[PDB]
Amino acid sequence: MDIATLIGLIAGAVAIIGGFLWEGGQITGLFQGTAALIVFGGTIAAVLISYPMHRIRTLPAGIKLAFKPNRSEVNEWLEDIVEMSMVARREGVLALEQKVLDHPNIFLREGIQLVVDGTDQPIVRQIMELDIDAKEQEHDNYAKLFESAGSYAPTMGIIGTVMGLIQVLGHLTDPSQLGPSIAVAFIATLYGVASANLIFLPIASKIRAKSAEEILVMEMILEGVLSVQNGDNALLVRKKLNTYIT
Amino acid sequence: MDIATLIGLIAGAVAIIGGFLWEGGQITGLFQGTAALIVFGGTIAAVLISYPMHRIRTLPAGIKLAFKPNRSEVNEWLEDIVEMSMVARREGVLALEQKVLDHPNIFLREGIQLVVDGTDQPIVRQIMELDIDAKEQEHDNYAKLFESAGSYAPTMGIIGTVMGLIQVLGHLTDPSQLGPSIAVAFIATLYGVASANLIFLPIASKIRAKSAEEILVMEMILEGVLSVQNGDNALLVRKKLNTYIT
Amino acid sequence: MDIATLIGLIAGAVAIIGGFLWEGGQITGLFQGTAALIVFGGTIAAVLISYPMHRIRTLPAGIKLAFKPNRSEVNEWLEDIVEMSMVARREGVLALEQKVLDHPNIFLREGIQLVVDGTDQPIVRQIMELDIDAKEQEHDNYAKLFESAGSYAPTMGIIGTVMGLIQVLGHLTDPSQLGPSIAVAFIATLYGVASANLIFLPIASKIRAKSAEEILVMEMILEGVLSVQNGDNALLVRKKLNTYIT
Amino acid sequence: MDIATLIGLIAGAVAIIGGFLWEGGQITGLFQGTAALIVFGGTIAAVLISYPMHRIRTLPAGIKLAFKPNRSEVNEWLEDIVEMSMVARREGVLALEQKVLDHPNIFLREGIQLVVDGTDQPIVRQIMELDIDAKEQEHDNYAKLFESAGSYAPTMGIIGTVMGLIQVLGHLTDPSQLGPSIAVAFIATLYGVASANLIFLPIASKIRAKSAEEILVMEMILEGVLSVQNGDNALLVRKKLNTYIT
Amino acid sequence: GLFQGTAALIVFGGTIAAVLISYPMHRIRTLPAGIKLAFKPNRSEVNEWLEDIVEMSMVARREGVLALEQKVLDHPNIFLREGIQLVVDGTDQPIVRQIMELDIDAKEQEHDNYAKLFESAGSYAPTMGIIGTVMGLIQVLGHLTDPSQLGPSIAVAFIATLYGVASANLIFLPIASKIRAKSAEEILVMEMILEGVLSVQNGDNALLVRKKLNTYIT
Amino acid sequence: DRWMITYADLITLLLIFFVMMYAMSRLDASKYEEVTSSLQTTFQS
Amino acid sequence: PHDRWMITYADLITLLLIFFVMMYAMSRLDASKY
Ligand SMILES: CCCCCCCCCCC(CCCCCCCCCC)(CO[C@@H]1O[C@H](CO)[C@@H](O[C@H]2O[C@H](CO)[C@@H](O)[C@H](O)[C@H]2O)[C@H](O)[C@@H]1O)CO[C@@H]1O[C@H](CO)[C@@H](O[C@H]2O[C@H](CO)[C@@H](O)[C@H](O)[C@H]2O)[C@H](O)[C@H]1O
Repeated sequence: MDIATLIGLIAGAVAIIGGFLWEGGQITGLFQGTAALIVFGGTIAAVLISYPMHRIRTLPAGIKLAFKPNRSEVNEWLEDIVEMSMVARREGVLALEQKVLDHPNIFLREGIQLVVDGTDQPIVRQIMELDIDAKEQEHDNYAKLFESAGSYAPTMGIIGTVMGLIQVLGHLTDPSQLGPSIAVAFIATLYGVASANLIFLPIASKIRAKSAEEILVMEMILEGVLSVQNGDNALLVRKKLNTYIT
Repeated sequence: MDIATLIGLIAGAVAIIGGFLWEGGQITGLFQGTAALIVFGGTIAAVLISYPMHRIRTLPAGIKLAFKPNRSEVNEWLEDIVEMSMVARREGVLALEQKVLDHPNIFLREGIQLVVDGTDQPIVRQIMELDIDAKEQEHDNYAKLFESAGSYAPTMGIIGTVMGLIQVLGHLTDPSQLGPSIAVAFIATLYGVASANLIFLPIASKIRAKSAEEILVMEMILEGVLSVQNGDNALLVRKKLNTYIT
Repeated sequence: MDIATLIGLIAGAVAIIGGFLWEGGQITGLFQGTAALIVFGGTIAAVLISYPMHRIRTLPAGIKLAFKPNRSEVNEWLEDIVEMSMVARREGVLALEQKVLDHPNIFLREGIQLVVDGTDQPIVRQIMELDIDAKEQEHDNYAKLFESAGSYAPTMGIIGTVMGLIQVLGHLTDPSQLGPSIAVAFIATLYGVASANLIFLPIASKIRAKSAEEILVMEMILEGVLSVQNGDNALLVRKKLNTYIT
Repeated sequence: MDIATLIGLIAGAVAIIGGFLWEGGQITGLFQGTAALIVFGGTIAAVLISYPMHRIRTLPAGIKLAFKPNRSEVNEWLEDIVEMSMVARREGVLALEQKVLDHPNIFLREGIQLVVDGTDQPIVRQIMELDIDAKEQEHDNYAKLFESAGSYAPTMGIIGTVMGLIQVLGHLTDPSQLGPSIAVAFIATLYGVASANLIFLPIASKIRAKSAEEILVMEMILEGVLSVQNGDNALLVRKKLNTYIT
Repeated sequence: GLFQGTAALIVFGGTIAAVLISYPMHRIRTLPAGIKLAFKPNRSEVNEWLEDIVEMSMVARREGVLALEQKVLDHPNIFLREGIQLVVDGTDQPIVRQIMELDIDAKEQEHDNYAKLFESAGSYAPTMGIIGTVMGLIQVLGHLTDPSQLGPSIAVAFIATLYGVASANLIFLPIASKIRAKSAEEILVMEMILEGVLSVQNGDNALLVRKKLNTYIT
Repeated sequence: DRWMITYADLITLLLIFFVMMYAMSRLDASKYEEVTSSLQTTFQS
Repeated sequence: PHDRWMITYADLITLLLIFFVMMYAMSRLDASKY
């Protein structure tokens, strides 16, 4: 897991549970079976109706993009593109093929393959930008599942509470327990709001943050391959690519 | 009709009804005549007032799009367009005309007809894009009916609470009348939120998801036809069109 | 510290605290520990889950931009560009290399270096604009942390309230002393809405305002460097650059 | 004070106060010290935190633009440029200097000076357009202060309402002191909504209307100056420039 | 629940006040014409009298347009009549398009300005409804002696909210929408006249004028 | 979205109303009049 | 969304209102039988 998510979950549990215990309570009074089944079951139902089945199989991959550690290999590639620049300058474009064959980055490998095949500069720009646009769209689709789960969850909490209160309207005759009865009913709304705000919308926001980092790295590889095709000098190549790395 | 919707409806029914029955409800307790008539009758009335009658006939077509099974044909059309591009490199354009004369995809057929007629490349783009935006507008109009039904249904819940509040302020002669009167407030609220959130807004969301898939197939066919007009070699065509598929 | 922020915080405290006290409440009624822990602890948790760790370390820098005293040096630079331009015209471009070595503005220094190295005008514009775009993106990322904190804080106020109502309605056996109990629950909503609106969304707004001012200084050094390359007469350069300054 | 604003304020006061007095009331009721301090104090705090101090000094100048009378001289200049067009025809462009030697409009005076110096058409266009963009940006910044105050003012009202609900629940145990506290809720709503939608959000709209009138006058002086450089015959100039006047 | 006097004087009075503060008086005096365009006959005749313009295409080039100026004295429309005077000797292709094209932009801006008054009125009116309701509830806070009025008195206060929401949605936003939609139709008729004037310079093919003009008609 | 921030405010006003109506109903005629009159002074004349 | 809190707040307030409007109604009814 990401260290920020681990510390965030620790802080979140201490805030909510510690707050409840400080005003006075038991944690066993904050757990309900039926409220969990209505809120989570209802959210899951609304998401499954909302999306085709193939999207839901992407949901596993969505969490892997969010919680993955930051490998941060961008710097390594910035060097390589600079080095390819120097090879292209002395040796000619055929040497770029032999340099690139076994590079662990596919997008870079394909970009260089288009330049060694001698394609004209607007065409290599067009094909590589279509790959970037496809990755932008893919990551947005993962995030949208979690954003939509976060918008149904609070309303499912309301359905939960109103179902609780309908049962209580059958026991209004006993005034002593009406009060404790209403409290148990409210538990569902606490789940609806709390799950949306802590779990669902944070996972969506973290997906969108990590997508933006990865798209920058792709755009650098795009300016890198167009720069080596233009035949810029190594100092100018380094200066352009440096604008991307933070 | 469709698998993700079917599992969603099963999960939704089990969550809401199972939650109520686990804490000792009876299913007849959720049904109320006047609450049903205000929320469902009022939603139907609001849609019929707000939209011209021909739009309501599109509602059948909207559901037909939403629960259309997954179609694999994009792979086949990629192969077709690559084969056609290979013929365009080797052969006279007349071979395209005779090959595509009886092709099942109308949009692709018309694009090729325009390239055989030798029509100007920006005009070919323009007329194809006018058909794409016409199809996008048709699907958006279906979705908007369901989004409006999702807005009206909660407001009919508010009207239900107002009717409940009027009865309880107006008329009591013994406290027993309390429960049978305030019942209308709660049950109308439940139908408003539950119908909007599970039925209406999911069907809207699924229409928009399926529309986006169909528009991507049209965009791929457009880029295929423009590649054939430019005269690109088959391997490069294969790469571009493949970016659209995932 | 910045004087408009300081007077704004004094006015904010007087509005909320003075507004409460003037009708005969108490600071001891207003200041609630458990409500503070659930709203602030919950906001911190949601932001930590929402962002990677490296972005949270940018928070220090974000506040430093928001409260930067505006000791404007923009006017000082306009002189530097104008005098540099007339040196370039009379002496030849080599003189700029001797002159612009100690200069504290790195963006201007690199602009001049690109012109000295004889690079083409569209390339100079491209590289300089990439550095402007990088700084615009950096300042947007700072603002987004505060905008997201301001979104979560009100919802944490709802969690603190509903948890408060769970405790009170739970230990109620009859309708006595309920009013004071329920009142304290609403204090958590008050901290959520009041902190978001005065502290969080203003600091977001101020970061975006001061970003825009800094980008205009860079855009001027862009027209300064391009006019130095063109070799316009000093009066014309002074005219253009003045359009940027207020 | 423009005539429209004076009649608008008279209509506003007569509608609201006349409505209240007619149905029965006393005007001393609609002043609530605490409500004023929450709504106006809070709005002042939020705006001061949001903007650097130099912007707030511009706020006076924003009102001066909103309420200046329409002593439009656009018609005067539509003659001036056309004249100068004739003088350029039957005399050298050098003569233009004496005709524009002194003019109330700086924009016109300078524009012609750049044509007298003999500067090229795309550069004279660019310098003139930079002055227009600077004027548009200045007027937008005035409007933004008023729009922002209009945004915070209703949200300060809801903070005041929550403070009202807290205080009224506090007095349930001894219901004998709720007279003042009951109002602070209602009157804080009234100040929030009324100030936003009668004072702030209008004055924003008037600033944007009057900026658009001034920008159109500058766009005319630009088209006039370029026509004077081109040396068009007077009838063509008069036709074009007139299209700007309404 | 009819014409509550106080509600009307607070929803309509307040909407009028907000609009008068919002716009300079010269804009407010254009309200008359805004209504005229919003409620006016279909008047698609020009679209069908395109044949009148196309009659000109062959005839204008068939013999000298020297009689054309007197010939087009009749007003098919001013833009058309004015355009012919320019299309007469004295205009290069770019300039004649530019002067005529500018007229089109000026008319588009004029119609948008009418619509914006109604859009803004429909934005202030619903909020003023709220001001009316809150003043109603304040007046009920005064007279709290009786226990039956606690019902009807709250109901009448809410009538002020309805007069807002209802006025905004039915009166104001439809008048805005119908102004802007018919402006877009009238702009197309302009574009028709522009293609007529450009084709009058370009040649003398009656059927060819038909082809170009037909594209603009839809 | 102005409606939400208003329909939130307006609904809160109604709750404040009834919280007051409930509390007064738990009081006798004497203290009822003092409060009922006291208010009746500021918002009528 | 910025204003996502108001959706839940308007739901909670509404439930609270129903509770007092139900109590108020009971208080009058009890006072009538007393
Ligand atoms: C945040 C909201 C949650 C709060 C919790 C909810 C309610 C909290 C308690 C309020 C409340 C129940 C609610 C009733 C409807 C509201 C339902 C709301 C829930 C909706 C989902 C209980 O309140 C009771 O009544 C009085 C209220 O103060 C009070 O009377 C005393 O103290 C006074 C002090 O000034 C003082 O004058 C004096 O010493 C007493 O007069 C009692 O001590 C108190 O126990 C209302 O009271 C009602 O009293 C009725 C007569 O008993 C009772 O009628 C039923 O039972 C009768 C004999 O059993 C039987 O003869 C009736 O035939 C039967 O019909 C009602 O059922 C109800 O109980």
